[PDB]
Amino acid sequence: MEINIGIGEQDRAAIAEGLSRLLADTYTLYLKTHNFHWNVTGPMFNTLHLMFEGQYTELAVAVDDIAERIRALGFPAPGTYAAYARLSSIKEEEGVPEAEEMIRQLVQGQEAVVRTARSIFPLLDKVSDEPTADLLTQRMQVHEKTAWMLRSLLAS
Amino acid sequence: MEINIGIGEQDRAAIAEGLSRLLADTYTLYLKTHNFHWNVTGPMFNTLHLMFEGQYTELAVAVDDIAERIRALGFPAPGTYAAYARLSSIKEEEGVPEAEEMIRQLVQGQEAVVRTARSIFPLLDKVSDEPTADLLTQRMQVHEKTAWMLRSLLAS
Amino acid sequence: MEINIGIGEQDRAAIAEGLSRLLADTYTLYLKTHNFHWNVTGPMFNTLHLMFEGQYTELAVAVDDIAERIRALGFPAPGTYAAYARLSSIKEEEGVPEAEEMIRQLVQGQEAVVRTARSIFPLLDKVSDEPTADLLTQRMQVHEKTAWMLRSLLA
Amino acid sequence: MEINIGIGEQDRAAIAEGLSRLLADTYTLYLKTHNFHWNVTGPMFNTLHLMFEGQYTELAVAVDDIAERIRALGFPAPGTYAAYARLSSIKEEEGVPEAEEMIRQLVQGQEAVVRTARSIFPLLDKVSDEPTADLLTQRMQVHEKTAWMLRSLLA
Amino acid sequence: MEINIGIGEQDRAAIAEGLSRLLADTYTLYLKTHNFHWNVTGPMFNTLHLMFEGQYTELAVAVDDIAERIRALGFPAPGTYAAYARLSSIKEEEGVPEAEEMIRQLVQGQEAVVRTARSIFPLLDKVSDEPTADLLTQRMQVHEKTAWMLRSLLA
Amino acid sequence: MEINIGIGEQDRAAIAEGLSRLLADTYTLYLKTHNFHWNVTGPMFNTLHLMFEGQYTELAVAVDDIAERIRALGFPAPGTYAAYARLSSIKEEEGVPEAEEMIRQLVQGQEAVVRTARSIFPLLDKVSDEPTADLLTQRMQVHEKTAWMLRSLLA
Amino acid sequence: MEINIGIGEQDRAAIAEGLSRLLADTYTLYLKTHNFHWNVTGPMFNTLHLMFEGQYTELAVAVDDIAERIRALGFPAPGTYAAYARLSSIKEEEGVPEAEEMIRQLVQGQEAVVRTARSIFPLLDKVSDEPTADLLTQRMQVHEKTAWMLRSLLA
Amino acid sequence: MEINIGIGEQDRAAIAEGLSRLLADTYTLYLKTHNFHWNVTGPMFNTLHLMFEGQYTELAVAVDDIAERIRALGFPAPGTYAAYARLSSIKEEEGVPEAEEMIRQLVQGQEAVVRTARSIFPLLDKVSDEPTADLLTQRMQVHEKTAWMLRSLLA
Amino acid sequence: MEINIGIGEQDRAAIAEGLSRLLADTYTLYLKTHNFHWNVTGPMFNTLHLMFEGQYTELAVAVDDIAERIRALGFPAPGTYAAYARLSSIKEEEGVPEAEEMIRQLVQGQEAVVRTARSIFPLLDKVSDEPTADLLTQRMQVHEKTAWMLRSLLAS
Amino acid sequence: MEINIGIGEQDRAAIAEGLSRLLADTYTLYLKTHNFHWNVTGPMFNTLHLMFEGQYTELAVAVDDIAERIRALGFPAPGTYAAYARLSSIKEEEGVPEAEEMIRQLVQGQEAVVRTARSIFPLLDKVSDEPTADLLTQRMQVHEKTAWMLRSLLA
Amino acid sequence: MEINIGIGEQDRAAIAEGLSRLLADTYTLYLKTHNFHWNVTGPMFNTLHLMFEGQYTELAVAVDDIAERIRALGFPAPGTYAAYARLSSIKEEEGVPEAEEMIRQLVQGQEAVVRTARSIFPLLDKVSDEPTADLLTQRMQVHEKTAWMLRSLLA
Amino acid sequence: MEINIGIGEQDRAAIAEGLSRLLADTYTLYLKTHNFHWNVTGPMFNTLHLMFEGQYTELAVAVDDIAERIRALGFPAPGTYAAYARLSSIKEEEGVPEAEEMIRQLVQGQEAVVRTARSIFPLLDKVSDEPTADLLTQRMQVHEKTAWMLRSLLA
Ligand SMILES: [Mn+2]
Ligand SMILES: [Mn+2]
Ligand SMILES: [Mn+2]
Ligand SMILES: [Mn+2]
Ligand SMILES: [Mn+2]
Ligand SMILES: [Mn+2]
Ligand SMILES: [Mn+2]
Ligand SMILES: [Mn+2]
Ligand SMILES: [Mn+2]
Ligand SMILES: [Mn+2]
Ligand SMILES: [Mn+2]
Ligand SMILES: [Mn+2]
Repeated sequence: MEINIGIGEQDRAAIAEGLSRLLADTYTLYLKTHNFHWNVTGPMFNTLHLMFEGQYTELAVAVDDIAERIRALGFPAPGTYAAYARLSSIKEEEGVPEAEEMIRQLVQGQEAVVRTARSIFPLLDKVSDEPTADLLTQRMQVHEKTAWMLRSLLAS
Repeated sequence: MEINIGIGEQDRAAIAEGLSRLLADTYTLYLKTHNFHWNVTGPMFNTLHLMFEGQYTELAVAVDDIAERIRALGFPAPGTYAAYARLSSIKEEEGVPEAEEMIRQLVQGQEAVVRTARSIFPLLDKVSDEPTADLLTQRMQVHEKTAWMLRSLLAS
Repeated sequence: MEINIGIGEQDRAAIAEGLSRLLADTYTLYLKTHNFHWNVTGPMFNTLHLMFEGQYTELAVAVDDIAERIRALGFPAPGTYAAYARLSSIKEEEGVPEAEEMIRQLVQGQEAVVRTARSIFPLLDKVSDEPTADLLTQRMQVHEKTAWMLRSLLA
Repeated sequence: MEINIGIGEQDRAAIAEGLSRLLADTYTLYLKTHNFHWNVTGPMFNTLHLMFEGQYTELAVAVDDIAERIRALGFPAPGTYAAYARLSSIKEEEGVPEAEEMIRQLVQGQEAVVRTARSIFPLLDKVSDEPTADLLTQRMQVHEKTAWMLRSLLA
Repeated sequence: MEINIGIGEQDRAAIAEGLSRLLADTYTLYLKTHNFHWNVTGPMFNTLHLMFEGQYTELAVAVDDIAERIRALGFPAPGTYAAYARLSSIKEEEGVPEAEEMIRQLVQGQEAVVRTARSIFPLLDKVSDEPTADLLTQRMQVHEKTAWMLRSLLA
Repeated sequence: MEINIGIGEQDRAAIAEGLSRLLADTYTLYLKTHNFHWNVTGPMFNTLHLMFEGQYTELAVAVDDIAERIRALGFPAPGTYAAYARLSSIKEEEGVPEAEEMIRQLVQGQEAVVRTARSIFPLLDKVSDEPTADLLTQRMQVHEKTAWMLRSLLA
Repeated sequence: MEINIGIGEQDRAAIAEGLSRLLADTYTLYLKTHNFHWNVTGPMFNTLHLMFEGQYTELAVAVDDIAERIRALGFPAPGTYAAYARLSSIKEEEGVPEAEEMIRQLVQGQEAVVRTARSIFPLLDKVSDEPTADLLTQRMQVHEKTAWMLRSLLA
Repeated sequence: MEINIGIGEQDRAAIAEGLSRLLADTYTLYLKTHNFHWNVTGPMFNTLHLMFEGQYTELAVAVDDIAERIRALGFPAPGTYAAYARLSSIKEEEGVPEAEEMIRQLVQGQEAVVRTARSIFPLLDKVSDEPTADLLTQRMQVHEKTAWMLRSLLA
Repeated sequence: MEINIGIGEQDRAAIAEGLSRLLADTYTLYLKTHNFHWNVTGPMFNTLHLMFEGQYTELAVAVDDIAERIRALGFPAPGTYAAYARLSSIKEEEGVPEAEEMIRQLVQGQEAVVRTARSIFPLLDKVSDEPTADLLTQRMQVHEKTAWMLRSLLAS
Repeated sequence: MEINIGIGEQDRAAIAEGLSRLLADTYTLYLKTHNFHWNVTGPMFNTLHLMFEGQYTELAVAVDDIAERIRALGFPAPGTYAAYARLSSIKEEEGVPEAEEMIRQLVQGQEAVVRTARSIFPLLDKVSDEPTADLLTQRMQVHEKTAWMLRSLLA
Repeated sequence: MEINIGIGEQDRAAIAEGLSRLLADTYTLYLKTHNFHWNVTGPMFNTLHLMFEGQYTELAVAVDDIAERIRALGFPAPGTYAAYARLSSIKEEEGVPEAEEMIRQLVQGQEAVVRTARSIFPLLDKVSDEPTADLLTQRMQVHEKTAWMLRSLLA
Repeated sequence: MEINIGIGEQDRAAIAEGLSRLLADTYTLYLKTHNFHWNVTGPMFNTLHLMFEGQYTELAVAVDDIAERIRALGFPAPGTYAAYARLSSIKEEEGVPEAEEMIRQLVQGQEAVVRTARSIFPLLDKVSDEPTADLLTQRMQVHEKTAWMLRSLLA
């Protein structure tokens, strides 16, 4: 059945392309957070195990909301290692860094996602897509909050 | 007691007029969806009965939220058959269509509400009512997501 | 599939027609109650706002149970403004009455549903349909209780 | 301790006999519904696996409610394969029907129990046993609704 | 405001009177079960302390439902020691019986409520007060069930 | 088994006697509150019906707790219309006052229970019984709270 | 679709056959427990009525789990009076035994399931069906624990 | 660690300054609402006690949400009587006014927070901070809705 | 309508006055703890953010309980910045201290409330206002427990 | 950091010593209640297994609250076999008594702990330690109630 | 701190290696299931969207359990696209297959995890790592059960 | 009543001996963890007070499960300081060590329970006591997981 939601097909394709990078970034940050949840050690173990658990649990929900916005725009949601490797601007950590470096990478991850969200608004303006803009706004809120909580641990 | 929320009375009345049409369209969709929930048959009965139940439940809450924004703006919320028939842009189904045609009508219903929501933004531009804009954006989000779920059923 | 529940076709039809009137009254009362829930003002705002909330919430469940009794009997459940306007015995209010007039209208609404339910028992006796008689009994219980709470506000 | 609930011992024995057949039909339908839940296949697996689970779960409670009404009347509740095979009017399915034949057998199961329940209201009439009449009424409402949901799948 | 629930004023007055006696017997049984919950002793303490708890908990709700049916009919609900002793047909226990005698009195108490309930159905036949008839049926069902559970301890 | 809790038989018996007046006042206030819940009318119906419900709900748990302190002290908990009408200092109301008068009686009822609890303290300040002292404290806290909420309605 | 879970058709068939006996014993025990739950009398009514409720509630879940393991192995799950009566090793009880004999039979029921469970293990080692082995293990744990709680009543 | 969220430091300081006045007005209204909750009296006591309780509970969460947006922007959240008295645009009530005047001041208070929220938007246009805009929008929605509920009490 | 709860006006007023001071210390500690919850940083961010959250949540309920005892005694409960500044004995912190100083101040705050509570008892002994006595006793138990948990963090 | 709760070190060390015996009694009773829960047999198995479970569950919480009041006072909490063995006035039971004797020993235990509670109140008076006085008062309330329920089994 | 759990470093490392492949397969099945949840269309949208939701939700918990078992063995858990792609035996789908093909791949994906689980058991036998054995057993049980439900949709 | 679960009395007694040791190690760890929960200090207070709370809460449930496995085997469960101190292989700590030494001891407690569980397995091979093997497996899984979390804190 044809889609008549007030946005033409190529404009929807462009928004979906942006949301696909956002999904890729969000999912890469999900897996990294999950990874650090399992692997962190040192005297901060209990606090960071729990903190990273709260984060990966939140991100798992965010990946589902982003992917379904893509579907609501009429396009397939990417969901493979190859697609996420290709589309993600966040780099993965292949080793087991010290707790402090883990916190530092996650701060940078939050901020990388904010960057990707900001990059999509020029498009939404010209095309007019308030739901997508509200989605990006919610992700920016969560990641900026999460970044304050993470960097606060590094404060002198 | 005089209302001092930063919007003049005739501008509030224009917004309320717009939200009254959105409320009638949402209410008409609610009862149609409820109707189809009762009356659908065929091998998709269990899945459509449940699916339309989720939708009518969500719309029941949406009708209350839209009505209460009208009240927040200092105007009465319409709430009769005659007001909704007059204000709605969606047509009712008096008979019992096939399940496929139920699904198609509900897809068109989602899209009709999105169009009514959009028609209110030019007003909100000129006037400046962020809460109402957030409400329209939420309804657009729900209806565009529901449209994807409904139209997926028809894919061949 | 054939319907073999011990009630014949014309009989089920006549019961369904009675329940359609009850559904139409119940649904009209639901919307009137929803409407007064939004629009009531005055010093009783908070209690009436909340009380009309409990009522429309209960009525929304009752509409689903009446509708689905109609379906168990083998007939489509009506569900449009036109069908309810034709079938319904409750006069609609297009303005915003004072709080005490809203209460009276709702009392009269409760009693209209009861009057419609009572209107169906003569048929049910003849026909024998204990589930529908029990549905009508449950609705009469609710509407009579709700009528006492409403009219109590007017004393 | 003697039982003085306003119904004599042989009248209670007779109500217990009717309830014992109702219990055997309800229990046979419970096990068949449980069987079909486990064994149904095809594209309707997810929807029927779930639907038959709602039904068999509802029926486990019904068996306990019927059986304890028999106890309330002063009589033992039957509860063996042999007892239920003897009292049941519902035929058993020893194989694995296609999904549609499962839906159809279960519609007829619903209508069988309603038949058994209807057969009992004469007696309860004569001896004015209002609890047992309410129990039969609730079982009929359930099975008639279920039969509509089942048969809707075959339309 | 006028009461127009389809039952004239004199008929409601008489049903209200029946229910007032049902309420007094239910409340009296309520306070006796409560009394025995506190006061039972012996090797059955745990079983009966808990069993009598479930019973008074249930009856507390029963008294509220009965009283509000009276209110729905347009009449004040009695609720003093003096009204209940006058209206009650159950006699209270001023002492502290042995466990077995507590059980026997509670059994008898269940059957006394069932009796007061049956006393009422005649007033309902004339006017088809189905809500009240369902209320009585539910109380009869609860007390007949509880009688079985209590009397079972004496076998 | 002998009760060895560091309070002597006569002293316990004197506490039981005081707690028994507390129970009688609490139970009499419970039933008065219940009564007024059912019977209040007027524009404040919703607020008072709900307010009195919360009050009566809380006292029912309190009667159980007062009564079980008496049993902990080795004595029977009173539980009859006669025994409460004797011990209670709450004048019962046999008719249906105006809502404002219901509120006043209920205020006085809170104060009555506190007056009784206070009367029991001399006895406690000669015997060492911290649990009974804490129970009296909890009741006074609740009834003084309740009295403020009640009297506020009258300002 | 072919089944490739690492066990070949014949072995899956042999394991499903043992699980079918386990299902039958478990289901028969379920019904006998359900039966004794309804039918026990005497001083221990309250305690055995609840104890047998807990057990049959657990066994109803167990029948589902065993049946679905049979489906996971690729075979249909038996589910008729005739099929359980043939496969079961538990003797049914058509009467109403005394409370202690009900306990005694339910003890022996637990031990017959264990016996059946143990008979299946030789087969599983051969093919290393670990999920089936864990299933048997959990049922044995539950039945051994229930046995202890039941026989404790007879010490 | 450097803050790289796409907003410069002085731009963040200006947003934080605006949000610090939003926080001060929100906290001042929280406390005023809490105060009126404790202190209101008259026949509306029950409904305003509860309504003001809904409001202060919601505002308590709002104060935490606003303060943590400030922290997300990299600045300290104000949290003293002196800081809030300096930054607040809302005056406190030091006495105990009549219920109507309490309602009037809470209306004025809702509308004061809306004006403060509105005042911050020009900054967010120029700078680009969508999260803060969404926070402002949610506060505006809550206070405008609450203003309707409150002022409806005065119609 | 009169108040006859076995205590006279002049005595209730004296108790209300002492509970007014308790309310003011409890609120000032409430606000201080909330402040530290938002504002604490360092490697202990997570544990202290969470710990101060539990405390400010508890204290919010205590202020409601103290305030309504005053009301039960027949007097208006104070609730303004100025009323609490005047009546309170806790020193407010206008800055953002290091985490260890935040802990130390919150210990002192616990003890300050206890000190205020002890000072009221004499006045209850005369008239046997047992409810107020039990209220004080409960606050003392919470604050002394909270003080132990706080000071255990400083131990070396 | 220094402790300044209005109670000097010597007085706090004396209270700790008392609470340390109360804790060793409470714990010893906790393990003994726990032990009898596992090991009781006979026809009261179900009722006592469940009664002892409720009791030990309660005692496990009480041990934590006693230990942590000892930390609030500024002293370590004992927590080993040797410490509890040294401090406990509760005699341990190394075999498996019969149910009646288990009931007896647990009644003794409730009363032993009440006795230790009482022994500490003089200190608390001297120094005014109201929190610890309320802890003891709560233990005594629970143990005196529990003893009533246990000894009731022996009547 | 040294790891002394009865298994040496080299053996723990070999098991960790095996569990790393189990993690990779399980995470790959996780993401594919998640993908088919978003992307499936056609008449089965509603049932498959929900079924795949239940599956991916269960696998999210499973990956956490397998990861933490590797950590309990003393080794890092892998957690990157490259590491999972290297270790996984499941082939990713880069397109959007038809619903039936999605079902078919999810069946094979269930069977591939079982295949990997089986391959690990020898290394466990030679050292008596019973917790890892039980983890593998639980995964096989979930996956064989899920394969039955999936393949049933294709009959 | 004889015990017939497939294991001889000599064998069941030997298994109950192994589990008595396990029960003793588990209770000893339980109390030590509970002790450290109360007594730990320093900058890790909040994290370790919480972590040790979760651990003792879990071990308290574990002791009940191990005790009741012994009762399922037909032997009494030990439960006194002297029985546990005799059987326990875990050396207690009578002082208050530094937080890090508390962690290290709790690591060794975990591994000591694992050591005792492993000693028991042979005796279960000879006999096929599957429930007991699974209980040990579960305990091993919990302790080896808790060990990783605890030793992680020391990295
Ligand atoms: Mn989803
Ligand atoms: Mn609403
Ligand atoms: Mn429905
Ligand atoms: Mn039952
Ligand atoms: Mn009521
Ligand atoms: Mn009780
Ligand atoms: Mn199932
Ligand atoms: Mn916060
Ligand atoms: Mn409050
Ligand atoms: Mn603790
Ligand atoms: Mn985890
Ligand atoms: Mn246990």
